[PDB]
Amino acid sequence: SGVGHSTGNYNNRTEFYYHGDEVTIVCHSSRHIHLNMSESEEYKIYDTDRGPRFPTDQTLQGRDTINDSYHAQVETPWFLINPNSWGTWMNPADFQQLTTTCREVTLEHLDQTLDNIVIKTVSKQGSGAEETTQYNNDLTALLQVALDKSNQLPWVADNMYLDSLGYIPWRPCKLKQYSYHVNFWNTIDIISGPQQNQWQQVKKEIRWDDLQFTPIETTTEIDLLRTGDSWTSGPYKFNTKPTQLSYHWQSTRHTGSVHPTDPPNAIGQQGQNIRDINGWQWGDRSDPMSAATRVSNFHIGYSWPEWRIHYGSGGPAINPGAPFSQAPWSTDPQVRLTQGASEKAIFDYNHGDDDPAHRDQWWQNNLPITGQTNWAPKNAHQANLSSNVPSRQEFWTQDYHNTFGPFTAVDDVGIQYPWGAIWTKTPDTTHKPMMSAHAPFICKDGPPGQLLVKLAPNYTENLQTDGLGNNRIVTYATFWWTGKLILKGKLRLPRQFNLYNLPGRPRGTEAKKFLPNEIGHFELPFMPGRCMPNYTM
Amino acid sequence: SGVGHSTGNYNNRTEFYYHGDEVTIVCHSSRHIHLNMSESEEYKIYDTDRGPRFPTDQTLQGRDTINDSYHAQVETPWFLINPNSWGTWMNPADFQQLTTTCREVTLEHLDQTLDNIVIKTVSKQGSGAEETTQYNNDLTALLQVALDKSNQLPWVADNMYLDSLGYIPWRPCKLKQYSYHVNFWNTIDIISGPQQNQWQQVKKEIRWDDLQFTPIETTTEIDLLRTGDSWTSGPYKFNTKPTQLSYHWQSTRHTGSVHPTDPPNAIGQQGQNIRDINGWQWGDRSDPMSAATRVSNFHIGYSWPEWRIHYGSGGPAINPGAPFSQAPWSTDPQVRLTQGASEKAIFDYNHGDDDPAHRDQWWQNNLPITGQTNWAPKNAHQANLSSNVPSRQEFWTQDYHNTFGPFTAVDDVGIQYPWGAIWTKTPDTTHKPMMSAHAPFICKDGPPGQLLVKLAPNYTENLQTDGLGNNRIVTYATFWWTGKLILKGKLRLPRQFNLYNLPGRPRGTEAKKFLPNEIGHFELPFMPGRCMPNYTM
Amino acid sequence: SGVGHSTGNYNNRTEFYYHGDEVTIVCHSSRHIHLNMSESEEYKIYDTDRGPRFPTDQTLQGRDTINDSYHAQVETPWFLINPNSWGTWMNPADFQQLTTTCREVTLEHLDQTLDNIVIKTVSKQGSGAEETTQYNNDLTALLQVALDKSNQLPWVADNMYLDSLGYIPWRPCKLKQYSYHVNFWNTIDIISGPQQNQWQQVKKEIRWDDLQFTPIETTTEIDLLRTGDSWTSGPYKFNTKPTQLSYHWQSTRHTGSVHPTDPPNAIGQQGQNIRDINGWQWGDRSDPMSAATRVSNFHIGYSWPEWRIHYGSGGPAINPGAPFSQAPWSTDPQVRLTQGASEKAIFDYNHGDDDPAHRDQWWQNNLPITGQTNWAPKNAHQANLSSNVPSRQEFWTQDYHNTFGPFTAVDDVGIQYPWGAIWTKTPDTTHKPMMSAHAPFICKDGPPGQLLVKLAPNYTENLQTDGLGNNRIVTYATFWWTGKLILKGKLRLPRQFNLYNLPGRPRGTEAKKFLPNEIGHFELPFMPGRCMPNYTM
Repeated sequence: SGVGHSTGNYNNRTEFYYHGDEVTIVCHSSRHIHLNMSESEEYKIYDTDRGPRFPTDQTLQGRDTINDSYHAQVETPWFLINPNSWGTWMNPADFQQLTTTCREVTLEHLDQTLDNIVIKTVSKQGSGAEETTQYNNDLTALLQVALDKSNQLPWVADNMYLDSLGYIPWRPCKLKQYSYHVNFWNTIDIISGPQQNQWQQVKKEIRWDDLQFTPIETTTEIDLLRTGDSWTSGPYKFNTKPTQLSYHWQSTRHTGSVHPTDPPNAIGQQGQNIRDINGWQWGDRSDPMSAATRVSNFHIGYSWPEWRIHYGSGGPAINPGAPFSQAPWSTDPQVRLTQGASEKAIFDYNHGDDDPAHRDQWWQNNLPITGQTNWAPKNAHQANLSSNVPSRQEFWTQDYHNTFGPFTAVDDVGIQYPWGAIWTKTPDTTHKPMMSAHAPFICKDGPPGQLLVKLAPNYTENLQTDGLGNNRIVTYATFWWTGKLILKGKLRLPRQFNLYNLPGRPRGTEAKKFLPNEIGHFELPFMPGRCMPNYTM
Repeated sequence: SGVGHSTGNYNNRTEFYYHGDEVTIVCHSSRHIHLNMSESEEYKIYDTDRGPRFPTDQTLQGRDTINDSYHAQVETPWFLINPNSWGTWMNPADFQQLTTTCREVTLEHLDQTLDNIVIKTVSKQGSGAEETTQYNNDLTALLQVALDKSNQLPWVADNMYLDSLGYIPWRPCKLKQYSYHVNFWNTIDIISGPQQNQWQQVKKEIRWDDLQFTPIETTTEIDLLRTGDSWTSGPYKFNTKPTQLSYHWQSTRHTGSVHPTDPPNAIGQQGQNIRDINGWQWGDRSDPMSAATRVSNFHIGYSWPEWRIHYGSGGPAINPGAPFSQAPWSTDPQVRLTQGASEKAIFDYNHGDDDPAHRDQWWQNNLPITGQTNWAPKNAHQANLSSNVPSRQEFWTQDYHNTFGPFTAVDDVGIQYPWGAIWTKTPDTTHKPMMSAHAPFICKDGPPGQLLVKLAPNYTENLQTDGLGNNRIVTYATFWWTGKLILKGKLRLPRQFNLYNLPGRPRGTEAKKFLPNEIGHFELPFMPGRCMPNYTM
Repeated sequence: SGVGHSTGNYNNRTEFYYHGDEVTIVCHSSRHIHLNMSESEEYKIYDTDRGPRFPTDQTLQGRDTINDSYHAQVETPWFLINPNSWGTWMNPADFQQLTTTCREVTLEHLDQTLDNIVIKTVSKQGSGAEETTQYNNDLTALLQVALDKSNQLPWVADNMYLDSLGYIPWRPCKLKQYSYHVNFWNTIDIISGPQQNQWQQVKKEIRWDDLQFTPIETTTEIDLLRTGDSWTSGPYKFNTKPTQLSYHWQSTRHTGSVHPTDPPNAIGQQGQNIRDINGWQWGDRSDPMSAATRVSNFHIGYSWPEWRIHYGSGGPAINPGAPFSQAPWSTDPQVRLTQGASEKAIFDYNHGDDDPAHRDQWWQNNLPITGQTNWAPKNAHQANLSSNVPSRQEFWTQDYHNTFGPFTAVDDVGIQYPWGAIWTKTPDTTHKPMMSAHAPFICKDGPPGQLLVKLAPNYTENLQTDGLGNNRIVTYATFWWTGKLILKGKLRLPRQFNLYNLPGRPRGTEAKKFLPNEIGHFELPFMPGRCMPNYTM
């Protein structure tokens, strides 16, 4: 190109192609990215404060230790571009088209580019209120671009902390610095002290002798780009497995053969369960034949120590448990039952909040997903199962056992449209996780490479080793990210006689939200991604 | 054919073909099926009573809520033919041949037909004790036949409720109507009230806005058959995995290298465990070297909250646990220990009971399967494992934890000959069950399609919309189902020097049972299907 | 075939095929039809009573003369099978699939058959309460089948009077006799008498000298069918034009360039219309430049003498006017404004009512269709249009003029799912109608031929010319109609950023309707067929 030729165009429109039972979705996305000169040109390793609302005393007996943010990390001068959110890609009407017409979807491949690089230096004349800023584009300045296609850098592209390209095509995007954890010990003893009601710090430190420090420079090759230059990543092919776009309402009581019933006679009458019937029960039960004790081949859902806080080497964390809905147990609407492994997105103006300077939030309670719902305290167990009822003993109620086992069938959450991550890195361990607690797609052979960008340091006349920022000219860049990810769906067709409830906005919400304001402010709606019902087995 | 030509024959004999280490079993089965005019020509959706022996009060503190039969369902006018039981296929001597000569077996493919359709209308003349019935075959009447080969209907072909073609070749079979569950909430709180000793209904209702209604007519294509007509399903090919025809007696103490022992000298003496030996223990143990604390690679069996009652969206159900034998713990014969995930078949005259008007029962306690036996209260855990014994603390006994994990190896029940189901539908969920609590074969790609039959309604002169059965002529049909399923076994050969105990009748039983009576009444014997012992590892 | 072979099968399932922007919908439908012996074997010509609720006096000044049912007709012994309703074809979930995924649809071709003919004679023995009916199938009896593929018979297949094959696949259908109007004069003078407030009959008579009588026998060839016989119509190809599956919200004030506006500043402020602007107005207006008087190229909608009663040769009728919504004018919900050329379906158990012995009704007020809404009394006209406002004179308000003209653009109603007709006969006149007030498809070259059926008369031993029904044996038939119509849609894709409101049940309704009952009773929902919004110009 040159100084005066643009190196790319803008395509943010998505494509649907229906042939047979297959549906190809080509999602185009384009962003205008504002980049600033790095705060420091150096890599920094440091630990942090314990975080806000962490206990300084034992008044709460240490139940507040779940508010630990403590950690250690390497501060990279680079910046991360991840398009790892749904909604960086599709608009609300495009995701509605996806989930109405597709029963499941996969990731096919990903492309992305960077072009129309503009680097400006900001100069100031005069002083005081007479100070005048001038923005001069530096035509010979460089932008540094690193993509690790070999996945040799630590992966932090999880959309957690919602650091991702924004969801609204016409607004500018602003990157966050690339940073990763180093080895540290944070171990908190909540059993400490007499009566074992006190919490105590055991070890909180950076672990230096075991630590790993990998810079971007010695790891991946870096492209240096002027104004007339562009960058393409090349094709990336996913290998994942499809995600279900439907939700399952069947429990193990909704599942198999139906208990023999005598039909009702008139419009007010109910069916009657037949008393003497033949079939397979579990224990010695031969007379009750309760549909409850009917033997089945599998079991849908499992119990857990809901809100399991694992106090590990790095600190307390949550061990999630299975997703489901508390709607069958809900009763009072005011009380909010979080126990279905619910999640909550806290988001901002670029990520689909209408208000600048304040953040909005969405608690996904997973209401459509029932039949998987297992509240651990509601369960029980008996010593024996037979024609006799056990006594006060022989019967236990509130336990909180993990009942995951070889016979259980569960679901995952699925796509969570605006704020949910798309793919995920697979942990490199002897036993790889069977499924993911958040991201619908697990990458079997390496996640899409991380695109890291940096402005090359632009130095003044004098260069002093003692100097940091006083030594470089104040600089910023704006450029354009474009990307294309392609999806493969499977055509959804009616499986029932009656009308479906088709995808749409969340229940209590209206449509004046989600539409631009007099100032241009609007939100993106939550789209479940498991949308319409389907049979399990 | 025509009115006066028969459209098929009767083949109920089974074939064994031995070539090399492979053995092909071709099971032929033929049934004479009696069908009646549907009670109603319409689809009905209704819920039921809570069931017999369900509590109307809190006297039992709500431990009787396991007797819940409540549910909701769509009443289809159609009728189900499922040959999904073992024993619809093989007679007792044919299944003995299978389990003596085969170490494992698979399902190969299934064929089935319907032919020799006979439809009669029953007319009555006179009134009172002079009333005379006449049975006239209606040559132009139709039989409706629907097979869903695409598995688009809810699957209820689980042989639970023993609704399946009968086990005795020369007796007539009688179908049950096809029915499936709809979406309903049944949630029972057994923690309710002060002291948390009371039970309460939370939500019991049909869930209408989320409900799915699929008729047979809008789903699958229906064949209309006269007398001279027949129906073949076409070939169905299973893809499953083999089932083990042997039982495993080895626990993790029966498994690996043997503790070093000094042999006995004379006929009364025992071996002595050598005191100072070298090897891998678990904790700091270096001196005891108890075979108990020898490290092993795996563990055989797992604990569970035996008789786990999961109170889910549809109601309470049992979360099974692993099958095993209580025989090592049995002691007193009178007490019946159900905790090995035992099952009980309640069956009737056509399904292998000798007495009409009464039902017999068989409690399968799984006695041969040991080494998998884990009674959860009998276990323990310690804080540390070392050359020292822990104190009163540091040692816990009755826990009921699920100990299934990454190192565990377990079995399933296997074939349960007369009353057990053969195959099963795989639940459509993110995590598919690792194995099945009952049916020995899991269908990876769709279960054999369900054959639904119906008599077309035969109407009188006048047709009134207000009329139901007063509008159609009283009609019934008899026809002949034939089917062929083929099995692939692997030849069993002696692995030991000493004599085996070969398959036969259950222990306490005699042979005057299982043989016809002066009236022709007899039972079919339970055949374990895991019959002879084998080594695990 | 023969007596004992069935001549066809049952396929009621619908198919969707998506390739590119084209979508083929193959609708299969199958009905079980109950036919009775004709009331008379002869053609009858007669006139009727004036009808219920017609005035016998002048108390209402003759405004009740709109309740005239009077007419004359030829009574044919034959019976009509018309599948001319939407909903004879698709179920609610299949029509939802159509209107979500298609922006417009055409009719492609139609096939239909008749098979599995069963003819029974009913005999009675004894007398009194001892009387015994016997139903004997007469194997040599005939069914008469006439299809006029040349459209030489009068066409009465308009689904008006909802005489059409039923909407529920599993219920029996019952035909109505074929009948058509003859030439009669009915002329009512509502101007009669002094003060012109009285109504009077002018001429009410059958017009015999001009009358036309066409039997089925001398017109079309008739097929005679035994039990082992079937009938296929052959292919019929439609030539029609597509119907729009979207509704238009734009009026002529929603349409073109927008009035110049000064945008709002903060969240509560509104835009301000700019005062001095340049553009094309209508009259001498140069200063006001009201968006109202902006010249436009076309005009959307037209006024009418709403509820125009044309007193013609055959009697009073309604001259419809354009369809639109009264929702912008609605205000009070209790008052029901009918003036948008609304329609009302009155239907019964087979046609989608849940209650037998009572009828339900649906008033289609066409609420989504706005921008076409022209209430004639709300309009006005002025003498001159200029910078001056006219006086009390020069301005007229309540007029009721027909404002249809050369510049107007209007819509039609579109598909009305359960009860609406599909196609229509084109009147043979010098000026053919531009569009249709009800049926979405006008047949340019002949409507699908009318299928007329009749049982051949089955006579007793003696045949007397004086005898009518006393001469023929009491007979009825049941048989099976199958048909296939194929549609061509155009793929609907998102035209907007925000979420659509997707097709579903009518607003105030719940889903416990539309789903089967404990007795099996349910309704079919109204599906608009103009479902989602779209831009006009």
